[PDB]
Amino acid sequence: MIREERLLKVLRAPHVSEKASTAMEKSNTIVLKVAKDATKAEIKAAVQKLFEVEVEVVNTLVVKRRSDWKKAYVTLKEGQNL
Repeated sequence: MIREERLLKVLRAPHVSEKASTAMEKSNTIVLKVAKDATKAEIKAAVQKLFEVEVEVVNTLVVKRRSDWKKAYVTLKEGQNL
């Protein structure tokens, strides 16, 4: 299933973009910069271990720019740290 060196690389940054603020304060959901491959199953596995929170669902999309950057919307349960 997992090898930790991959979880440490599957996430690349947090992402701040106004709808990223409204994703949290309205809809218990955090917005991330993830690997150019990744997959939703790995993105959930990375957040649930690095950030110690339960995850409900992960949805993904891309900026359509030269570096083809993968955004992830990770929805949490009820309470969160950051």
